[PDB]
Amino acid sequence: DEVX
Amino acid sequence: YQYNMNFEKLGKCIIINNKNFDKVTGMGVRNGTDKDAEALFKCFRSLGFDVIVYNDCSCAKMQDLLKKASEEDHTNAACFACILLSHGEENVIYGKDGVTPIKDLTAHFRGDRSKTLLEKPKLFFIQACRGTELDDGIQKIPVEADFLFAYSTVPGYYSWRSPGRGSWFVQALCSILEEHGKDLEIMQILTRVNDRVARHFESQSDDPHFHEKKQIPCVVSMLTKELYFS
Repeated sequence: DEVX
Repeated sequence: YQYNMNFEKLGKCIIINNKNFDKVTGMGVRNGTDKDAEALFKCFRSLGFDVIVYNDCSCAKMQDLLKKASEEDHTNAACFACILLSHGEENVIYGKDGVTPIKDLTAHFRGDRSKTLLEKPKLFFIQACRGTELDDGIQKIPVEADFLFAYSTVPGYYSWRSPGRGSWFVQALCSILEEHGKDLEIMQILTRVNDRVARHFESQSDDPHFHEKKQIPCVVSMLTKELYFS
């Protein structure tokens, strides 16, 4: 997972 | 108690899809954002919005897109929708070149500024970070009226996106809309999106600091009636  | 949907057009839907940023911003490529956009494109189209997707915009481009859109003749439309996919900080979204205040993008549609959208709902769905906090989880018409902001996360928090499936908020929002978009009121849909994201998603990461985090969206409503896309 990546965050924005 | 329902918004009159009797217009030849549901309304315009602007999807700003920012994936690649200028190195001066130092923001990373948002993998999975094209999937979100395409999905969102299919959903809102199904709902009957006339959607147009704009890629890697810059702050000015964004402000223009919105200023111009607010300047069209919305007399034959029930509402207006705008979806923002990008990076972000508290109160601000990232253009490819920097950051612009969401307040500026939305103000164009104020009652005093978009008379043809007056008394009509103006919907903005925002997928972007709002800070760097992680949720660990636990086991006369007012000019500001008729707006609704469906944020993907809460003020001060990160927003999650899986490179291969898209952002949680959009995966959720699309499954819900696909199945209930034509039969449930907007608040019901978003409440279900709220529950879907909270219960069905949990970050997977190699950085323990970013592992197993949770997320809850945030809906702000200044609507004065119930909205049914039907």
